[PDB]
Amino acid sequence: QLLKKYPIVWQGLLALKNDTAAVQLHFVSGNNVLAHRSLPLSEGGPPLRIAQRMRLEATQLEGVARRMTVETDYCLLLALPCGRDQEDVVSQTESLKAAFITYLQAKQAAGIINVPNPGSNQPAYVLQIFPPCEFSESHLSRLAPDLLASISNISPHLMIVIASV
Amino acid sequence: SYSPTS
Repeated sequence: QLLKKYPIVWQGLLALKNDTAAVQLHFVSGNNVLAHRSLPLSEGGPPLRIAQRMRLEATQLEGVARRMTVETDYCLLLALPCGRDQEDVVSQTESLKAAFITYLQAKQAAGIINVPNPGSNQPAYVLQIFPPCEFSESHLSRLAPDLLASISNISPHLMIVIASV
Repeated sequence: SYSPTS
């Protein structure tokens, strides 16, 4: 595949309400250090939980694009399903489709995860988790058109924008 | 701005 150009930098579970999904996060563009710094340990710990959401509307999306203009201040990741065998993969993929993509599209929202530094109740990083949508297609077309062509309307996925705040 | 999930 072409997922050697977009290496896996994190592997674990996402959570949303009472649902979970096993994913691999592929580095697309920006500053990979933000992924290492912002994402949790996945050696059996609690899942990465989406407990907030942001509307997919003009000023919200402008704010996300704002942090994406300099390569050191953001990280763009692509989330794809994974599992221990084909049967597990189908089930994890159905979870991603039904409990994450369908839900966020129906609410017209991106997931939001604020990541604090220990000792500070000010957010250090924000994870912005998009379903396939006009915004993700725009930026994936700009930054990784080969990757977008391989997944668009073909493979369920999420786009994750990590911003240091 | 944000809002909490269910």
